[PDB]
Amino acid sequence: CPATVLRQWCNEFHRWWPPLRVVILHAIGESRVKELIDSVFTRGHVIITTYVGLRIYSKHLLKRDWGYAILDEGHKIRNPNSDISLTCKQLRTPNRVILSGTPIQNNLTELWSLFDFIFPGRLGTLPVFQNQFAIPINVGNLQVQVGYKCAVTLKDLISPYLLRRVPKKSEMVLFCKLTAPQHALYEKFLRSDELSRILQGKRQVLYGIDILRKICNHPDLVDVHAKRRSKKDPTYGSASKSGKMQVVKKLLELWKSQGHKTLLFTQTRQMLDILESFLERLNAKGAEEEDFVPFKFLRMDGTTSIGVRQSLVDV
DNA sequence: GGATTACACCCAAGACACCAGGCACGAGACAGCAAAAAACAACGAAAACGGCCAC
Repeated sequence: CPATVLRQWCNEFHRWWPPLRVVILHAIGESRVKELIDSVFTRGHVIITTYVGLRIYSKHLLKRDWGYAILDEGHKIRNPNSDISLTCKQLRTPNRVILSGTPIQNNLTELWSLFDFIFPGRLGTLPVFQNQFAIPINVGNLQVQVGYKCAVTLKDLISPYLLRRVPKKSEMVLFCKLTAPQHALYEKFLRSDELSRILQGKRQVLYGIDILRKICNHPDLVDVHAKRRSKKDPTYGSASKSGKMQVVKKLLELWKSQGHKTLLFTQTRQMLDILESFLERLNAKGAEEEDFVPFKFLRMDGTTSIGVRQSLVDV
């Protein structure tokens, strides 16, 4: 189980079934873990492990036989060929159960790799799994019917191996335009040597679409002095240059006076600096004048500690 | 019988090819102030964030 539910997983054991003994894979539940191993198979009933902690004591875990196997992680297995398979699929037990309602999110290769852990391959090998129906599903008449049967065969083959069970919502998508300073920086980066250099193969496209998203968030994020002016230059953020501040200012102020607890969502902690300078400036403007209320934001990320979590989640 | 009549035997001029060496090509192989100094372009990038374990 993840490290965010470690105590939780021991808790239901304690409350529902006290007769079941339990031992987490930590300093308690290099010799000390070996005395822990002493009578962890006869006396010990259930062993708990964080899915980072197996490769801390795997020397004396993967060796002996095991019974029932539970893994509460269906998005940290995904596709094959990773440390996942290295420390997981070497377990010695038919009983293999995964607890996750989102196993399929990227591709059917993840499906094959997840089916491998539970069953020894009722479908076939990875080359077999691919050559069977990988391309036909993607491309697809000339595809549908043969593809229809080749897919329903898979559905009947794996269906008795994974269970499936399922106010209102408004999805308004606004299509804003690139500003003129944005279009200039877009064309400048558009016609440059680095893009072709990435395309031919010396680099990866992952570093050329991260920088063209770096300009869409706002112009001032493709600067070389990003860290040098992120939190010590009160002009780094700015407004109306991003092409989205106006549909941010208007949309957030339509709820600020309306009193609607709203969620602002990003992906980068670097753009958090800009949206945080922006909202501090909004706070300054509101506080200087009257008939208003402080914006009162907060930012949470991996920089903070695991202890904080729920607290802010609650506040 | 023995010498004219004929035919064999060889040897000398002859030729073609042989043996080698020249002669020309043929392309490698060069190989081209020294000392001093300054300008002077080009040699030339893994993003970013999280979930951890160990501080």
